[PDB]
Amino acid sequence: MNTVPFTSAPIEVTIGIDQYSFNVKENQPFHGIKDIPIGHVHVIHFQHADNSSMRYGYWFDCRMGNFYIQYDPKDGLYKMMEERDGAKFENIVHNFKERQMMVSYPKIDEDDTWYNLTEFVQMDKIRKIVRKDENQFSYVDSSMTTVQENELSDPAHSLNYTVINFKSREAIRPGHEMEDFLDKSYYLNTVMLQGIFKNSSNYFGELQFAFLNAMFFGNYGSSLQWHAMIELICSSATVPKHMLDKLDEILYYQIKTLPEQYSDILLNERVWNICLYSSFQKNSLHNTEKIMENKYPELL
Amino acid sequence: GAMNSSNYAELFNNDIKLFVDDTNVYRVTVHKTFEGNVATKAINGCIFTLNPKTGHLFLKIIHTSVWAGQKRLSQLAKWKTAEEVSALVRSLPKEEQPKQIIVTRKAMLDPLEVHMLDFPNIAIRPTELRLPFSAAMSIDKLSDVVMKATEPQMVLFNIYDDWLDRISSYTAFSRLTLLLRALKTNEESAKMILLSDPTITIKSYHLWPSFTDEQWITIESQMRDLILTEYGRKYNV
Ligand SMILES: CC(=O)OCc1ccc(C(=O)O)cc1
Repeated sequence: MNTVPFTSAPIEVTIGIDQYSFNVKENQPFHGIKDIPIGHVHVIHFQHADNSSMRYGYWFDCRMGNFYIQYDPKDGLYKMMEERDGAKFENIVHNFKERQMMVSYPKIDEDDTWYNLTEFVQMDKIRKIVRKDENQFSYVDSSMTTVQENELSDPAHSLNYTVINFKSREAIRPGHEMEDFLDKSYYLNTVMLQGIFKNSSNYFGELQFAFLNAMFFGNYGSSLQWHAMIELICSSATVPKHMLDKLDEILYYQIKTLPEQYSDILLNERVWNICLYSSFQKNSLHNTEKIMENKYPELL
Repeated sequence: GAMNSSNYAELFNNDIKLFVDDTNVYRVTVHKTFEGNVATKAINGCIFTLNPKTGHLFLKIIHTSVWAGQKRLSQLAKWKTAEEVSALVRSLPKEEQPKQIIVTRKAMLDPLEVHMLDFPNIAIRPTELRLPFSAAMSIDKLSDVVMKATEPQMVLFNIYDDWLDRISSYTAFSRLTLLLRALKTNEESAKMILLSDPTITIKSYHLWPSFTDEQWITIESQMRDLILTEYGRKYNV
């Protein structure tokens, strides 16, 4: 398996790895996380105990290199870095375990939750949305704005999500104003799926990444992007059958994983009432509707 | 920022602005069928697009043929209104195009914004002002041109006649909205007030009578009293 070691834990912090989180005290003996699956995509995230402002973290893929965490006392945050000397890294991680100052990832392999939430998320697409070419891992935080938000103030520190805007020339063909506004199928199928994303898997990947950035970091522009990408599908009369069925599964696991105490801040009442009850695809989201009704009846 | 007084005065600044009212676009009569059901029949309508500073009214006549074989006509009417307003703007020289379009019903915002995407510097917005433009069809010469149309048609009027030779545009707008609110509130009595003196006539190229300044003061008084009388009748005050 792979390991993410820490040099130390100088400040008290809540650390998340994928959907799991634990606390570390100030100057606790802690040297990282062990026994995590290689294989795909992960996220390690942080929220400082003495200042819950700025949640931040790093998306990474074990397979792309050896990654570790070191606290930087000048910038005041835990930073991810890459070790290019694999022998040194094996030398550490084969010992720090030997110490047992690391926490294990649990996998009760009945749980497939992480894979259901990240099925379509790929590190190389993350790196296109979060542009920092010199690192193999990608930093996101609670405050980062989207390129689209910026169009309404540092383009380097931004989330380059695909711009979705229902009242824009991209979404509306001249001469089809009412048609394209009331049935977004043109914008979904010709512009987004055939023009920009190439296939539905890449579309779902950005939707899943957006959701996870909203949930893990409380990133508002990510939440906007998640809801937009859902509403575009639901507001289209014409949507491949596979994509609809897959959307229901994707959304079901996202609603299932959402903290119950977080529904006022992560769920947009307007969008969900449209999708589940007033949209072309209402009756195609059977499992999502069932968990929403029983889990969050107040919103609806 | 909200000084009613500043928003109202600011309507008459030199930025070109158009009001758009769509309440008379889709019009129907309601009559009983032979099977005992009830049926609508559409009648000609119009878009009311007014420049409040100059009085220029762009009256686009909506002929009933545009509804033929269409569904969800109340919804379509909003989009048809937006299509025609957009076409109007595109037909105007650049220096005559509005900087703001003010829709009297919020339901017009999305249709117009979508039809106006080619003009990103034209602000589209609603208003908290209650305006009585729905009573435009109480103006006999407007109603006559709408009802006589056999095809789509655009007709230009100056809804202030020659008043701007003598009063301001905010005063003329105030006079206009008073007259239209009176016609909306008690049409037959408002028309009586206007036509009571046969020696004061409507010029062939005007909509309203050729009142002198003092007669307009008297007329305006009688309209205020008409509106207040109706209020009292309605609320038992
Ligand atoms: C006379 C009055 O009380 O209200 C003024 C007012 C309100 C809104 C606007 C506007 O531009 O939307 C203009 C004026």
